[PDB]
Amino acid sequence: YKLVCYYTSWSQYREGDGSCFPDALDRFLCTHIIYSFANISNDHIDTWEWNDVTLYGMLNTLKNRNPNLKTLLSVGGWNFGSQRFSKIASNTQSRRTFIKSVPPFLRTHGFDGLDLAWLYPGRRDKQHFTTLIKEMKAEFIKEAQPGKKQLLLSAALSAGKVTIDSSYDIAKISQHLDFISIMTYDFHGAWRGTTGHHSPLFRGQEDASPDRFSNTDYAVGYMLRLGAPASKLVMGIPTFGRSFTLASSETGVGAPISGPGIPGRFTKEAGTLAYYEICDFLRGATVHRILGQQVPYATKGNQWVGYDDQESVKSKVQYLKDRQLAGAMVWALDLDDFQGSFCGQDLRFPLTNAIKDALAAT
Ligand SMILES: CC(=O)N[C@@H]1[C@@H](O)[C@H](O[C@@H]2O[C@H](CO)[C@@H](O[C@@H]3O[C@H](CO)[C@@H](O[C@@H]4O[C@H](CO)[C@@H](O[C@@H]5O[C@H](CO)[C@@H](O[C@@H]6O[C@H](CO)[C@@H](O)[C@H](O)[C@H]6NC(C)=O)[C@H](O)[C@H]5NC(C)=O)[C@H](O)[C@H]4NC(C)=O)[C@H](O)[C@H]3NC(C)=O)[C@H](O)[C@H]2NC(C)=O)[C@@H](CO)O[C@H]1O
Ligand SMILES: *[C@@H]1O[C@H](CO)[C@@H](O[C@H]2O[C@H](CO)[C@@H](O)[C@H](O)[C@H]2NC(C)=O)[C@H](O)[C@H]1NC(C)=O
Repeated sequence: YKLVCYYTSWSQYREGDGSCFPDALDRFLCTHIIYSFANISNDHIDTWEWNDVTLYGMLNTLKNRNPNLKTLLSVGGWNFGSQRFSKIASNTQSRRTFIKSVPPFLRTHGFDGLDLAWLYPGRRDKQHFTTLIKEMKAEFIKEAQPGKKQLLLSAALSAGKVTIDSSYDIAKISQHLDFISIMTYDFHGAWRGTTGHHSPLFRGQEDASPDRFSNTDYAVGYMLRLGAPASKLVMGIPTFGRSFTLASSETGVGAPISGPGIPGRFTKEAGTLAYYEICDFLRGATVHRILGQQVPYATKGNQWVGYDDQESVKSKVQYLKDRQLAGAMVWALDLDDFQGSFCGQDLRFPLTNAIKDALAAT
């Protein structure tokens, strides 16, 4: 199986023990590590953080004791916005310049391939997205033309049906991508007014669900139905949780909320908590497994958070294995307990290791 793990350039900036640098990554944990994110300047792929070059190096060194470990540079990302990509992918000159700039940049910097994270092609961008993926792949095949190990091409795709219908021609792009990472988390926005798990495996209680597609099973099944080979499908498993501030004494699923949860000490972003912040939260908290969704949530005082733990990610791995998918994608390594100092044992990367062990298991 594949175990594609994301590392974010901005985690280095986290306070104290939150600070994560590539050399803190276990070179043996994943089969692929994706560095996020690279920028696009003047239609060329470029660096983003002042010291990316230093960090790309730390990351790639990890390949020294581990020859078959693969690294990729992801371009795009949520904040990057879809505007820049569109303007590039629709203009024929911009597309060629961008495409042409990539192989040399990855070779110059030691990367094994490119990950596209265009979030998200508009309804008007569907075709352009397919064209971008097609030509980019041509260029890679053309670059390895002699005897090079061909560069890899992947794309992180939305797990949202609406988005999937307006943005992607799944059958076409699957022909050119080495693998697709479906982003199966971030399903329950706070705008809803109630508690809900952002990454449930299944729909669960029929009348306690908004719709039938804001869950992993549906996203997976749907991509399969749309023509994505199972062998090329990597399933997203989050290592962070989505939090809410409760509005009453009710603490179950669908409980009224007043807004996103209180910001975590290290990630400092309302509505979000890294697994290691969750572990701290769990002390004095009460945990509940959601019967129909196979995932837990925790509540304490006026706070509620839906996340994944050792038990739930193993179930998710069990699920992908049964569907015969290519493996799992993890967002994100720096959100897991990379220190191994916040949760139970002194084990580093508890969630990702659980995923790894499960993918190899029995
Ligand atoms: C069913 C359906 O369709 N539902 C919709 C749903 O999809 C939508 O929600 C969105 O979903 C997508 C998945 O499809 C999410 O994106 C993917 O998933 C992860 C996890 O969410 C994304 O991770 C976030 O990525 C952004 C950057 O792209 C991160 O932003 C960072 O924020 C920090 C702090 O705020 C910044 O740090 C600063 O850095 C500077 C220098 O770098 C430093 O000097 C500062 O000191 C430092 N601190 C501060 C505070 O300034 C950092 O710069 C910035 N990064 C960048 C490059 O801008 C954010 O923190 C990540 N969050 C998590 C969690 O890790 C990721 O982008 C993407 N993964 C991949 C592979 O592409 C998307 O995030 C999510 N949106 C939300 C709510 O976050 C929703 C909402 O639209 O709609 C539904 O309909
Ligand atoms: C990513 O690339 C863009 C250009 O494509 C960079 O440009 C932005 O920032 C510049 C410096 O402050 C501004 O002068 C530009 O106007 C602005 N974008 C435009 C319209 O060109 C951007 O800095 C790069 N991102 C980072 C942080 O490296």
